[PDB]
Amino acid sequence: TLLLDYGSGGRASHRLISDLFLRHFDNPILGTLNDAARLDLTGPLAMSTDSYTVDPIFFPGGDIGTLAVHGTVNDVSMLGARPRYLSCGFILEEGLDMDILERVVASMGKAAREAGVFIVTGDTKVVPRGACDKMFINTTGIGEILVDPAPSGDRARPGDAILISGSMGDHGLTILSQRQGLNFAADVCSDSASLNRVVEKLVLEVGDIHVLRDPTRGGLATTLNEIAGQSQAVCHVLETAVPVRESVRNGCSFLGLDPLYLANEGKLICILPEERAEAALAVLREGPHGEHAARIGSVKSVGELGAARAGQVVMETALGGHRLLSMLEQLPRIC
Amino acid sequence: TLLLDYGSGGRASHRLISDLFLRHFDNPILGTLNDAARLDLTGPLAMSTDSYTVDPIFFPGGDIGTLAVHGTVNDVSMLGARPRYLSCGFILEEGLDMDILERVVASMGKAAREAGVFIVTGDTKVVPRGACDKMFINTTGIGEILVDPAPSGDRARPGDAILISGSMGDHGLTILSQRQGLNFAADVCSDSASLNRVVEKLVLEVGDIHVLRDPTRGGLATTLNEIAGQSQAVCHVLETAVPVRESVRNGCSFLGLDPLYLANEGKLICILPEERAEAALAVLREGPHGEHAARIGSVKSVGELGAARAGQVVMETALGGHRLLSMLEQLPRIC
Ligand SMILES: Nc1ncnc2c1ncn2[C@@H]1O[C@H](COP(=O)(O)OP(=O)(O)OP(=O)(O)O)[C@@H](O)[C@H]1O
Ligand SMILES: Nc1ncnc2c1ncn2[C@@H]1O[C@H](COP(=O)(O)OP(=O)(O)OP(=O)(O)O)[C@@H](O)[C@H]1O
Ligand SMILES: [Mg+2]
Ligand SMILES: [Mg+2]
Ligand SMILES: [Mg+2]
Ligand SMILES: [Mg+2]
Repeated sequence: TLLLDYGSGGRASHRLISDLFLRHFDNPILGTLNDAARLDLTGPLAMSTDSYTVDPIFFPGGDIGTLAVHGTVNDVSMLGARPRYLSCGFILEEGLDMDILERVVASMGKAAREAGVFIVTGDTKVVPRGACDKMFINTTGIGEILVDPAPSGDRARPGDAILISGSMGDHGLTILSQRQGLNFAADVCSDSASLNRVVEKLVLEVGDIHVLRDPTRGGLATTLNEIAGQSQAVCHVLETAVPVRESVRNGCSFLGLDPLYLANEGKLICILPEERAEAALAVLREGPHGEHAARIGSVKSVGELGAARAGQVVMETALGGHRLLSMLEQLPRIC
Repeated sequence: TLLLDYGSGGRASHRLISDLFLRHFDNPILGTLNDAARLDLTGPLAMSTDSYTVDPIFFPGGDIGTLAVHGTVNDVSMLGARPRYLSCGFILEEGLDMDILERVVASMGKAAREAGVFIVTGDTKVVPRGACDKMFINTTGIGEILVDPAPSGDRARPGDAILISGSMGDHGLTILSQRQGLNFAADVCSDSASLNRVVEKLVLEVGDIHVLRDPTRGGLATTLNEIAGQSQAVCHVLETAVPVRESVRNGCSFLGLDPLYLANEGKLICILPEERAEAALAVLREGPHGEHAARIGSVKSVGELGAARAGQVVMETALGGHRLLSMLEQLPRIC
């Protein structure tokens, strides 16, 4: 149903753009249909881009459209910014079921509305059969930075608490189990969700936020390694304090997966001084998936425990020992 | 050589990002390696996104990297803005020759430097063999609008001159002939080039620019139809005044192609009041490919010639008659 014609730039192209994309994204900035969108924005801005390649396109709790909006809304938010405007670049396979496209577009429209964001400008490329697997989406986000200094990977400092906003491993498990035709529990679905509202309240009401990051590819373990490395410190984490749903733990062990390295799509790590930790945690409890928000550890200077060097992540194990959480070695198209 | 590992988000991923992308894009905004780039920008902004799917990746006069930078720099420029900052989202096929990637990355770095632009933030997804054809790139551009009112597709008005910045059909012909192993002449190559500097001088020194657009997919004929439609006017064009290189004309007729509908990648249309037309043309002559900048026609009100309705494009033919230039019906992955 998606003919090559829709990517040629002619009459059918313009029809798809007006009748589908504009209809769902509905705003007068996009409606302009010019070579660029005109934006009125305040000053220090945050900009992020991500392409989305998730297989399958549809899964419990989300889809590629939901990922395309939430993930980019989230990345902009990690710099302590208020996301305002997104662009979307579709890459589509000739022959694609058109209802797949409309469902994905509908998901994006809905997600953007819920996040208080508009899709202001776009692109649509249709490639011949076989040139791509159904559909990829790139989204780029632009937002207004809310604080100075703003959160940054290099700002974790000794004595900081490390907070998590909810359960680990859910998204990664659900796509990997979907892809093998397995449903472990009703309990197991993607956590794809927008975190801009929790971040705004953290940054403006709690304050002094050092680091925000979303544990997507590589999971909690490789975002903690990134932060430890950028901040030249060591992250100490308590295994029992990292929330992982029983059903996720059980699904992960059945598939030989580690929930600490599986991509999440509706979660953040928040690092900040100890005296603000309790207030931040109170806020995280009210954010998406916040039933399971928790203090999971702390930041320490090199040689403080120790022997762990700058950039290392050490987990105190449930058995009373330790495990070094190093970066991976995999798990394709989980987002 | 491009292993799946480079898309997993682990140690090799971070190595590729630092050792290749950051090396070539070299700037302290990107160097931050955070979830978003921090940008200091003035006020009314222009934002555009485009994905690039050109096949083949390398061709006379450019490549996908050159297209990825120039095309997006150009689109931002069409709103009478100064492009400042780009993002890039790579989608890569497992197994890809790594020197292909480095050559493309090198091209992007070079193009961005020449345009006076920085690549500030990025993404890199690697998909399994067969999930995509080698490589796609999305780029998003952000720029500062230079004038109010700024150029817009809906601002062409009766009496306006229609100017072209150079020859038509070159890019489209070269990729289509490359793809069939044909070299028509040394004269025939992509025109992939950045137009931001010509646009800045047009907007600030000539002034009162009504419309700017780049005749990419669908070519000159379907951007004139877009503008005529958005402006609810009729574009009148003179066939003999539209520049098309002899070698391009000859290559197009040998392949059954129409140079007026073939994508260009280093060209713009400029529409503005008659009394500024000569000054604008003087500027266009000094811009990229400006040897062939020309007045090609004019904008007229409905019923002014006529009988052509709002949105129509009529070409006075070289033989002394007329041809309606309507939108297409194709030519895949020409960009
Ligand atoms: N998937 C989409 N979602 C939202 N808007 C879109 C989408 N695709 C295209 N558009 C909008 O449609 C208009 C035409 O876009 P188009 O991609 O044809 O312009 P262009 O980038 O100048 O041309 P080309 O991609 O052929 O070089 C633009 O205003 C663009 O923002
Ligand atoms: N192709 C690229 N060009 C320039 N910078 C890049 C590129 N790929 C990644 N980066 C940069 O590397 C850093 C890490 O990017 P990454 O994509 O891993 O972060 P993320 O988007 O938060 O995670 P994910 O894509 O796994 O959800 C970011 O600062 C990003 O701007
Ligand atoms: Mg486009
Ligand atoms: Mg992130
Ligand atoms: Mg990314
Ligand atoms: Mg354009």
